[PDB]
Amino acid sequence: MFFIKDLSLNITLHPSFFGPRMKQYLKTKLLEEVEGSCTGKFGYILCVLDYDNIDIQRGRILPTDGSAEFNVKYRAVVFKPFKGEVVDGTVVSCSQHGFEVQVGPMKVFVTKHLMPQDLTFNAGSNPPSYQSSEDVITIKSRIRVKIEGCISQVSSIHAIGSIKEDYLGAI
Amino acid sequence: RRRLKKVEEEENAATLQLGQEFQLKQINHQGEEEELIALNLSEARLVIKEALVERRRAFKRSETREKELESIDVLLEQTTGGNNKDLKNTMQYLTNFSRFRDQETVGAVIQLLKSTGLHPFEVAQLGSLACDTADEAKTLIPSLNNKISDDELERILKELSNLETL
Amino acid sequence: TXPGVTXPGV
Amino acid sequence: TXPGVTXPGV
Amino acid sequence: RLVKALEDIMVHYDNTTRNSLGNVIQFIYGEDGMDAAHIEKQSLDTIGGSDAAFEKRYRVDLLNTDHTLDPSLLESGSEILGDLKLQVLLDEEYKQLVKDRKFLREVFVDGEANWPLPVNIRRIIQNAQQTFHIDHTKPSDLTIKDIVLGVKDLQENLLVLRGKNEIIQNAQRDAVTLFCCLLRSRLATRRVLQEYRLTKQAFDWVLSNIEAQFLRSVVHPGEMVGVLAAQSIGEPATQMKVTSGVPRLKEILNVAKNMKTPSLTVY
Amino acid sequence: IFVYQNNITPSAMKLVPSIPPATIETFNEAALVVNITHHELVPKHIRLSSDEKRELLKRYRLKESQLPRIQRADPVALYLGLKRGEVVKIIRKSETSGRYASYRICM
Amino acid sequence: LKEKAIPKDQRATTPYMTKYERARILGTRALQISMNAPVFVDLEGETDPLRIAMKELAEKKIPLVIRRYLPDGSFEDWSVEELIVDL
Amino acid sequence: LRFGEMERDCMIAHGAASFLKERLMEASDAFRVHICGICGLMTVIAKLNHNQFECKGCDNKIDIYQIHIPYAAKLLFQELMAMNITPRLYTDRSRDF
Amino acid sequence: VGQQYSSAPLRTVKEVQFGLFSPEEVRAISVAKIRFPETMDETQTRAKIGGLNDPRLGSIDRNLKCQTCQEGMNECPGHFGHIDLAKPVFHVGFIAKIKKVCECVCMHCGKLLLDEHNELMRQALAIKDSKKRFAAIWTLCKTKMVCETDVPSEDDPTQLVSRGGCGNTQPTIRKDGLKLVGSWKKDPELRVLSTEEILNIFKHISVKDFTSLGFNEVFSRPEWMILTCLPVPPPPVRPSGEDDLTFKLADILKANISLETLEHNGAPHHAIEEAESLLQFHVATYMDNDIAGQPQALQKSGRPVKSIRARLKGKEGRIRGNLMGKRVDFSARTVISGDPNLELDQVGVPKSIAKTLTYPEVVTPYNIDRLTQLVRNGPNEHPGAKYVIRDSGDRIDLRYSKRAGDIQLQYGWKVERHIMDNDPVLFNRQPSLHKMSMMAHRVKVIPYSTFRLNLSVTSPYNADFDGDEMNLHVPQSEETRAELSQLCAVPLQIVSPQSNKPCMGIVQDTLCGIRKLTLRDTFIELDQVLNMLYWVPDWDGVIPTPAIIKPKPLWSGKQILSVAIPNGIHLQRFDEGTTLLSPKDNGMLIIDGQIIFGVVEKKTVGSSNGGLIHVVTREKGPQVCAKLFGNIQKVVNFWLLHNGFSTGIGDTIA
Amino acid sequence: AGRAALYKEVYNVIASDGSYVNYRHMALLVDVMTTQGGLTSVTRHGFNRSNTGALMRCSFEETVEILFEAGASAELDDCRGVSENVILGQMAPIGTGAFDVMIDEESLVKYM
DNA sequence: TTCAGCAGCAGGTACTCTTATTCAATATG
RNA sequence: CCUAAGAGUAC
DNA sequence: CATATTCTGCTGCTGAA
Ligand SMILES: [Mg+2]
Ligand SMILES: [Zn+2]
Ligand SMILES: [Zn+2]
Ligand SMILES: [Zn+2]
Repeated sequence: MFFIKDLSLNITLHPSFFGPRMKQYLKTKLLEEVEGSCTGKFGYILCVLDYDNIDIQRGRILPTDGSAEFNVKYRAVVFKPFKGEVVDGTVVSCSQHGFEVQVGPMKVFVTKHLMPQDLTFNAGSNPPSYQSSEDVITIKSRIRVKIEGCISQVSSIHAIGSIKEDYLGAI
Repeated sequence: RRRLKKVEEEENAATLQLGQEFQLKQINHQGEEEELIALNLSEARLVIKEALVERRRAFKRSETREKELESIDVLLEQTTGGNNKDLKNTMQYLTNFSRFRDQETVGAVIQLLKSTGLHPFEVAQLGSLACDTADEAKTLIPSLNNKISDDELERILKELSNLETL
Repeated sequence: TXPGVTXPGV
Repeated sequence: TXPGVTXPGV
Repeated sequence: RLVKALEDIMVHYDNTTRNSLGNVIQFIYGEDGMDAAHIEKQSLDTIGGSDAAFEKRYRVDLLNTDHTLDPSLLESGSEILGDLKLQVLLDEEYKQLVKDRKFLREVFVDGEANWPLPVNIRRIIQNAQQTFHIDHTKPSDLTIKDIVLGVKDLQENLLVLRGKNEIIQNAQRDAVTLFCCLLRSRLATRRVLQEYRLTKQAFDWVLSNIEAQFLRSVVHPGEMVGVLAAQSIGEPATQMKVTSGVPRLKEILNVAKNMKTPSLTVY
Repeated sequence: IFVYQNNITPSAMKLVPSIPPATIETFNEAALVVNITHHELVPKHIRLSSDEKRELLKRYRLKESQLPRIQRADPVALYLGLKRGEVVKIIRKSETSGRYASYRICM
Repeated sequence: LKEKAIPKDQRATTPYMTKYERARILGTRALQISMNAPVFVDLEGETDPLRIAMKELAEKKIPLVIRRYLPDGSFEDWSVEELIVDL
Repeated sequence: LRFGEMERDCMIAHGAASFLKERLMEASDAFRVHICGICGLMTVIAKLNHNQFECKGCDNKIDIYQIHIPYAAKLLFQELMAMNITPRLYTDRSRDF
Repeated sequence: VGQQYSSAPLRTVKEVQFGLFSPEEVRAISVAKIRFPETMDETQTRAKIGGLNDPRLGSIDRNLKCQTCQEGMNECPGHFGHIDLAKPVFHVGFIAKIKKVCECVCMHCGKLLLDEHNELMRQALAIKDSKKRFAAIWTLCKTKMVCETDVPSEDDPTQLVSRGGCGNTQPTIRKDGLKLVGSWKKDPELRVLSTEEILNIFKHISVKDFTSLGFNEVFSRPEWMILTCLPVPPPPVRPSGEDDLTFKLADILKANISLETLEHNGAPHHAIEEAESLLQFHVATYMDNDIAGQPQALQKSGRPVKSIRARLKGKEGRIRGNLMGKRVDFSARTVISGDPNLELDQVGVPKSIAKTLTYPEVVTPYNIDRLTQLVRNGPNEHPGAKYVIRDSGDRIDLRYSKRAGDIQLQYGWKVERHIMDNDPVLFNRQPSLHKMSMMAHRVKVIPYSTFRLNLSVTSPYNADFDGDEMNLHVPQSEETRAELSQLCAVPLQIVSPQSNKPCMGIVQDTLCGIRKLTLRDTFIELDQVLNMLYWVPDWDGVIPTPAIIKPKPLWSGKQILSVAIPNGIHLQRFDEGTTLLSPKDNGMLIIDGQIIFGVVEKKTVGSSNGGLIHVVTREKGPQVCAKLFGNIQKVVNFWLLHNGFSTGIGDTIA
Repeated sequence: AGRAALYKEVYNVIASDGSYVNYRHMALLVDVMTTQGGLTSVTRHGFNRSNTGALMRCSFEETVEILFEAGASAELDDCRGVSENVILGQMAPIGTGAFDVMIDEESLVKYM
């Protein structure tokens, strides 16, 4: 889910970069390094709050190196998927094993085992869809899904969902 | 301490075991402690919009779904540059699944949930998911079970649904 | 003790 | 001690 | 062995001397907080001599004639006689000198006058005399109130510890008391007006240089005094009835239960 | 303070520690013939109060164990009746500065 | 770390720069000058980084602060500008 | 030439910490080794070309640090490890001074 | 090439946490299991898989990468293996500690003998430091020989409070070599306490019990003192002719295999115990070959085996011989000769030594030109450059590079070039008993094979020129160079903290001459006066008015020597019997830099407190004091050269 | 009084041959030897048994036994001593290392 | 109110050079 | 290449 | 016939009269 959390990053600056725009270089290097990133400790990091005055502190010169080590402290918005949490999403793909639903920046793979027996896959339809007697779940279709399993991949977090519970599925 | 290797309970939102660093209270950058405020989808959307517009103003000095998508794309390209596929997807997701519109309604919702005196994660989950009835909301969010009375939850969800706009 | 540090005793 | 300057002891 | 034992001793930024564990070895370095290289042997003029010589050297009486000062010594030499507030100032200065004499006799039992102290007051006086061309004939421009208050303010300005609490202030007063005694012994009203004959600017220059030299002589935090002490003890030992020299140093550093010549002194 | 002639039987030493807060200190007459505190090698020892100990640890940023130690068998410590955890201020006539103030904690 | 940092109004350390502080300041500044850092003082033709740093320190144009560590872990931040270089 | 113990002690007395560090590391043996913050041991497999860091046992891949220690120090720590002693190297303080 | 870039964050070690390996931690960190004592396979050309030189532990050849980390020998730190021991053996260095722990804990139920119900146990357990706690607990619980299932009540010794004791009798434990023998009090039965039962009783010790014994729940539990999995160090630890540790590990594996086969095939307890004792002996001698009493495990060649303990300890061990003191680069050593024409802070460096020792100068816009010239000069002429460090890590050698063409220097590169004049260099005479024996000088390149230093600076170094050798170290960075010049410089060391007096002074010929020059009889004519005045480098250019004008202009030696003395120096020393007039010309009076009276000798220009050196360095500064050294040496040496001094047999004849 | 007597003995040793050493060096030595409440010798049994860090304790004597005891007791080495940083090849907190140099953004902008 | 039974061997700081060798002897593929 | 021994060099 | 193996420097009692 979405939170805002206090994060600190250590940035090393070469001696050549200590011009009057040191603050701007530090702030720009904070961006493009943590903005839109993924980690197992804090989930996704989407954006930084309170950019007007980011706490850069002083910055310590590494001895025998000359590079300065800054501990920049900031507020960051985080989207950490959690086990057994219900969130809305948009279905983007369907397959035999399950269907991939777009939740925020991540894709949740809901397996076919975690749906009521009335909902059945149909690859004959173009695009293939998880179709039921009462409704059809196609591309760009809303669905509320309870995430129950998350595997921590630094490159891109992966999650497994379910809609077996009551009032879980297409809205 | 410094325990080599780690033994801990598996994360579970229903059990409210969000994580060792997602506890109820967190130390702010000022040195004091603040309750871990959890953002619902609308509140998080407003926070993201405020942060992005403030960044755009700083860089300058130094509604329908389609037009909102175009506006967020333009503002995203103006504020930040590349490696924003995740942020673009999150922003379009937020513009899609937004429960509240502007500052007034989100402020009313946040103060009303604050009056409930419930867990920040639970109130954020209440604001995030647009339910219909009381027991349906309880079964949607297992962390809501046996935390507040049925009548009080029903009435507060009635006010939430009244505050639900567009 | 020990020896060293018999026994005690012996 | 040591040796030098076993142990003590041993 | 000595260097390994003393390797972690260091003077920290609160002037305390601590080891790697933070344990205090000395609350101030050398019990005076001064660098050793800035210390020179100087004579404490109050501890030695006779009482009559001490009074002749220091006592000034503005109301009587036995221990008065020549009015030709200073510009206001004929108007200060009969003054009362200045007499109070002289009385307290001489009382402080007497207290310093008693304290120094309490510290150094043998009455040794030549002891190592940081700032060489004699050389500063000589430099002022050579720089301002004291003619030894013109009456001094200084007023006695100026001399006494300048000495007191200079003592207030000799800061070894910068803390602003009673403990640090008391430690600071303890750390400068011997040098303050030396300063009062040298910069006395009778001595300044008679032996040295300072002018106003010469006296102020002397005060400023004393303050600057004292602040320059303070030990620098980060000084590795343990290794310095170990080497300063070991090197003379390499240069080297009762056992002495290397065997005795070994018996002292290795705390030996039995030694060759256990002697006892009875007075 | 108990003053004895030659020795205390070990069967009597064991009951010397009474019910608190009563502390029994035993001194031998032979050791009390000469006052150790009048030796010129023995500097001035003053027991610090709890408030003074707190202030000393606050101003110098010291822990309990970072102070110099004085044993709870030292003749001066027995003389002044030091108990463990109490700090004695040591006034010493130093030859570099006229007065030096150290502090020793009882162990 | 807020408790670690002593407020500027009650720093109890000397306002003078130690010989070790001066040596490390000169070394750091010379190593930065050698690595193409901007020079804040106008050069009179000197090419040695050490004497460039000496000239910077003489007229107080070194933008560094000394973090002096107390034995308990607390520190004081003394700007090179306000440190008096008497030696 | 041997930079012996008491030459190092002379340099300590001089207060030239950076020159001593340069003598003992840059001039003689400067070894970069990878450790993890879970266990301070040097059992970190670091495929630098592939940009992969992994300490088996701790099952961690994102909590790796690099330190510059003499190769004699690394050999000492490895010999201690062979002698059933763990020299865990931690890059943060767990106790106040 | 050094080490290539690593994305892992760079930190410094803040805390070192010691402890013991758990067997499961060894199994988790080990990249391979060692099962074959042979280090090479039957082909004798490859490292055997599962052997002691398993490629998963590291590559034994430069041509091959490590099979685990896929890195060269330069990068690979070596990854540990593990040998699964058939039966547990005692870690030798912990045996005594084990003997203590098993004597503090009941050998049947695994609980500490004296709980808190004992009055002395509140005192013992309240101790803060773990070592003192364990000492007290041992010295109080070692004499208890019963588990005490029931103890007198703390409130009063009338009723009995029952703890979780078992009531068995603890044995008296001795060590017979590498094994522990327990004698149970007769209801004495002597039997060997098997390592298996000791490990079982150690694994049953409660967390509170062993944390009261000084152990830690996470880092060192007592049962980890018993070896069940031996960590095998990588070939970097035991490089190759196999190393001693390789042979010891081979013997350990041989013993383990023998014990395993004897246990599996079934054998009398005698053979099993013999194999177990052999394994214990091999493990112990692998960790420590200097066990008291036991015979040393001899290497194949009949010499003692060098154990890990032997490698760590001693003068030539790891700590003292490789970490506290190590052999360093950029250092030179040669014979020292005196030079009266060098400054106090100047050291003469042979041209060959200057050509071998090099300094890395960072390419900067301010020094792009001169460095380029040095690169053009090459390494075979002085001044020149030996290497060019590119920003990519490659290193261009000036030898074998003239064929490739001229090198264009870029900012950020390094020019590793011959040390030139005025380079700060550390200079030492060993043993180097004090800090003044290791001081920073300025290089002066000279065309001879000896270090040349001022005569005055030999006194702190305790150096003669009868064959003494001295060492020279060159800083390789700007920070080290700067702190060497600003902290360890020779002028700054003139006054030592050792005795708050100068350590350098006028010595040897310059002293004798300065006594002969400052005599009242010494009169110098115009020509020699002009030469001596010119020999003073900082002479202001005014000829002093002669002491005697008519009938012949004559200057005295004091007048000429006063030129070297800086202006503004006042010195007044009264020797024995001297008055304001000096009939004997003893004492010393100098007013405003002019020697008023007194023969200058060891008390004035020597390493004495209150002398000229001390006054000058405390009034005008260390640089002025060193310049005074130079000026006095030059003038006095010139005068003594043109006056002469000798000694002979007639000087010893009365 | 033991510290004063120890200083007097050391001073007599130093001045027996006429040499002079400043008071502070011998004062530091005798303060180190008497800071534990008793006379601590400069020997394996004296300064090397105080809990001042296993790495700097082992550098003097009895190295391997000190390492074994540290492993058994799970000692924490705070790396405050000179020997710890020498062994680890990092700048010891001595002399120039007793502080940290840091860059000020506001001061650097203030210069230009 | 008061005393006899032991036992284990390295040893300052740097540096130069030379010389020997690192099992022999016997059984078996 | 390692180990051991010996001879010395300056303190 | 070639290779595997046989000189200085410290410590802890309690039992029986
Ligand atoms: Mg010689
Ligand atoms: Zn790990
Ligand atoms: Zn490898
Ligand atoms: Zn039991």
